Amino acid sequence: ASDTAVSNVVNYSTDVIYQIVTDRFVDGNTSNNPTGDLYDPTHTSLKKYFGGDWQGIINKINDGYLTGMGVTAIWISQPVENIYAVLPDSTFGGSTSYHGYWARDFKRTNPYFGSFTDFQNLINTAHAHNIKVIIDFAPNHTSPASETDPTYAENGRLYDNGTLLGGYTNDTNGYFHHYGGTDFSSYEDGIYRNLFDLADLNQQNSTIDSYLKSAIKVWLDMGIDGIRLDAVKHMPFGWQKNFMDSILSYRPVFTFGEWFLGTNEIDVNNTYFANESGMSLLDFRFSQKVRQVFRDNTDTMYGLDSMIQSTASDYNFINDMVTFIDNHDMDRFYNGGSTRPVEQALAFTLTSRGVPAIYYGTEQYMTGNGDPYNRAMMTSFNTSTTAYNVIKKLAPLRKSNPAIAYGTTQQRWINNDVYIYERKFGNNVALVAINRNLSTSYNITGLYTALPAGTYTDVLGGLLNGNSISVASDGSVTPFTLSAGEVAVWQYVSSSNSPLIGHVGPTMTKAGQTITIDGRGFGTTSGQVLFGSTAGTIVSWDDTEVKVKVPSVTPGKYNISLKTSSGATSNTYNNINILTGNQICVRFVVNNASTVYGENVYLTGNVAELGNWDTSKAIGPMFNQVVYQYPTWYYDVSVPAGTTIQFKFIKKNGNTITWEGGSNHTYTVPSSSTGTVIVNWQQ
Ligand SMILES: OC[C@H]1O[C@H](O[C@H]2[C@H](O)[C@@H](O)[C@@H](O[C@H]3[C@H](O)[C@@H](O)[C@@H](O)O[C@@H]3CO)O[C@@H]2CO)[C@H](O)[C@@H](O)[C@@H]1O
Ligand SMILES: [Ca+2]
Ligand SMILES: [Ca+2]
Repeated sequence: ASDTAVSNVVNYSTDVIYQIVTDRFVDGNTSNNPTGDLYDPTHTSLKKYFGGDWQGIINKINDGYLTGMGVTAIWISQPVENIYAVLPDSTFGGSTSYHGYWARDFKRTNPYFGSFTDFQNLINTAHAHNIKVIIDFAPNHTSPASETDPTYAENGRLYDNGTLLGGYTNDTNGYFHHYGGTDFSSYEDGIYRNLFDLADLNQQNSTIDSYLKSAIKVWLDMGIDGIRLDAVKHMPFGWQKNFMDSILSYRPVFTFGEWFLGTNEIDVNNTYFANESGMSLLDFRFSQKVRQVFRDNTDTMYGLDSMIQSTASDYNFINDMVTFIDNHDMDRFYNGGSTRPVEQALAFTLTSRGVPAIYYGTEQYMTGNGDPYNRAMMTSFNTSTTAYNVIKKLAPLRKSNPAIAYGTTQQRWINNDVYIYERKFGNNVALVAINRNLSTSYNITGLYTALPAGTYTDVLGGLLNGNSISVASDGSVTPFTLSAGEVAVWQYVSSSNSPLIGHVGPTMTKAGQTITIDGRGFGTTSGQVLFGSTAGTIVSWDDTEVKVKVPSVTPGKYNISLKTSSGATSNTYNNINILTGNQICVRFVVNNASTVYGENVYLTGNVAELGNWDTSKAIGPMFNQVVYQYPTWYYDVSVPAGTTIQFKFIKKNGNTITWEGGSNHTYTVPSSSTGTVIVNWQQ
């Protein structure tokens, strides 16, 4: 099998995701439509059900709309059962669960979308057409509730395959967080507090932890090829890391979370998450910058490049970052005026690092500022749009040009309006020229490239006013004019490659598991995969793909390297996280840990999951507000189940490290349910 295989659910670098808002796409079956207040046949009441269903998607697949576009994957709304109540709205006079973000039963389907049967047809049909199916998943909450008024909505009631677990009011079981609502003041504030009025789930609760894990297996069993975790910014890192392990242990599938970042916003917690959570993230830094440059004009091409560079240093796995120019939460990219800007944003995105995602209707020039104006019904299905063709032409490149899929990014020419970058993966190359100026042409001189000597034509076929170029023996390019709004794409696909690792998934494993190595020039005869210096067991060997079983090495981060049967050594793919064992979520609590100003408390310990006594990699700074109040600190950490750990807390400020006194604390991590440890600061 090849990395481009639809069966390659662990890699998305060569794919193109098409984000669909189920209800607003296509009503393939009217018989399943809602009745009364819920439904709106007219499609004018933006907060009501329109009738979009899985059958409608199936139709768009079978009819060639999506396929003809070059889309290799689809990301649909949460398939789980939603509340049935019609919330009050002043503007739209009615607010429903049309979006599927108000869960009611994570073990059942949304009757309006279809049945498990209709879901299967979707999965199957999609697969038969070589399209991967991604689903939205929001384990952070249920629905909008009011502790005071159990008469509001459905009180955020949670069901387990029909049987009620509990509501928001009278939550004797402690399934929810009754800490009020978040104001985004702090990281901890937005975790243990309500996201708006949504009933916050207490994943620390054994029942909830188990429920959520089993709930996901239901869908994994349905044949899904990916998951989009909702509000990963509103749940504890520890629990999420532990949740990921359960998924990857059951059946690995590409997973990416939603960590909202504003304009010019950079969050260290966000970076750490993407680097340790065991899941990928939506590239908000990318998305927000692209809009600044191509849409709102609040930054230059210089800002775009710096984003490309800073991004590449922060993220350990940039090839996994899910890019995009807009979404159901943002104002539609197209905001009137010229359509050139969108196309340039699409082309840039399609040829840039990571995994591109396209919001439904982008190719239709759909407009709409703010929710729910940005969630209008599918306008038209015209395949003539310049935007529709852009995707059609560029999408496939991700499969044909490994440089576009896993290659690096390097600037070759840049001014305030012009950006000429180059994607390189060995000998394979891709050169893209963009001129944001819709009225100014530029004379390009002094340009150099890795493109072999010769004459290159535009892959876009002049679609965006692009043309051909000539590269000299010294990689120099003949001076040319970059007309206004021009977009050109030149490439060179090598005929022969050396061992080159482009991708590795998953990035979070355990000894005995199987990882998939994607790249080029591995050979047809089995070679050797090494986790540092320790060789693994080959499960399958191909020129572009290698499946290997993780060796029983010391749990920790490892660097992957390949070795063809001919002795040729590949490049290394670093920071593969090898855990100690099955993860479990344990809450650490330490009392009487008073500190000075600017001093925080951290957790260090016996295992890799605990940093292995490395104070620089200590867990924290620990929390001290919501659940527990200072001087008592706490934190949700993922640890190896059934393991006896030795730990100790420390205080860190910036230039000082105060360890806890006495002997190390000892604890045996549970095997099933979640756990909690409470200790007192040793002097
Ligand atoms: O040869 C010395 C010089 O070479 C390298 O410079 C290259 C730039 O890195 C590259 O950006 C490009 O420069 C263009 C600028 O992007 C643009 O602002 C405008 O000024 O046109 C320039 C083209 O001349 O090309 C040059 C090479 O031609 C290298 O990076 C430098 O450190 C070094 O000084
Ligand atoms: Ca319908
Ligand atoms: Ca939460």
